[PDB]
Amino acid sequence: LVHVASVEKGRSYEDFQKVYNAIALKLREDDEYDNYIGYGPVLVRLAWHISGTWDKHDNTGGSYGGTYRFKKEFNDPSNAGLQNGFKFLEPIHKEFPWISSGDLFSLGGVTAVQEMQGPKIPWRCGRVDTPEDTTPDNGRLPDADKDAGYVRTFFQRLNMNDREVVALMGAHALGKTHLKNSGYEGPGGAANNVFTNEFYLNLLNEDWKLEKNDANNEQWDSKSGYMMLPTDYSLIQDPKYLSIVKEYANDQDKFFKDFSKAFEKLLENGITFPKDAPSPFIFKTLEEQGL
Ligand code: HEM
Repeated sequence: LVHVASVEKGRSYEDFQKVYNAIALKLREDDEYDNYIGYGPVLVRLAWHISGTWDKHDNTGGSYGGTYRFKKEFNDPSNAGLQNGFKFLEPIHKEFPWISSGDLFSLGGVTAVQEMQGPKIPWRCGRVDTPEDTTPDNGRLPDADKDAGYVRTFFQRLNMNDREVVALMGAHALGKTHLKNSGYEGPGGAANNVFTNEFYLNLLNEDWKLEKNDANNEQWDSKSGYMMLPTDYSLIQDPKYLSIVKEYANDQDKFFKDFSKAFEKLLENGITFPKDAPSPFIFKTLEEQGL
């Protein structure tokens, strides 16, 4: 199975910048969502979940086909809560019907990271919607109740190595767990709608207590009111992961650089870009445009 990127016919950088801008303007407007967190975090999670179904062995799943629009994937228990992100993007898709679903969902995540003062993430167009029978079965996204070995094995299916895994997980500074979605409750830190290296600082510096939550699942809770999933906490239990956590806690700029690469890689897994395709786009923030 090969998925060749095909640029939406007649579109160029400036067209996609307009879509970016619409997402960013709506992010600015809808600031009350989820007790004033806004939609940034859920859009990042959406972009990751539409990408994280990829299987490197047969090129099934991944962002290319936009298959989250189909009920089997939309209703995956692992995706509970992401419907909020999909509903946010609906008026954007109405305004720009020419964009593919996979391009829109992935672009929502790039837009969110940048508008939350995160790193620039280069982004490529050309994902093409595929039919309902190409939707991956449920069960391809990761469990939270597991250890470092599970995390490492899981992410190898996505061709992610240790540095990429640790960098990607820093997105857990954003937003929060919600008991009704996932059976976990609480934020990873204080700055949960501005992109920073707080996740790593908190892993290393907080006084964590293992507890059961109200859904009877184990999570690690701090005196400050923060939480870590067992899979988050595993990054300071495994010696290889711990070394990289310390690196990112000490150097936010290095984290930003590594996250940007890893996140682009995640969003592009499964896609073959013709050697003549446009170079990756780097979108201007609203602030950079005076908008
Ligand atoms: C071992 C891998 C991972 C596991 C087990 C995991 C698990 C979870 C869980 C259980 C939630 C809470 C969902 C809810 O209750 O609403 C969550 C939220 C979130 N995840 Fe992950 N995740 C993983 C990796 C990632 C990656 C790679 C990213 C993106 C780079 C990511 C981004 C996010 C974001 C931004 C939220 C906050 C969503 C919100 O506030 O609505 N996660 N994750």
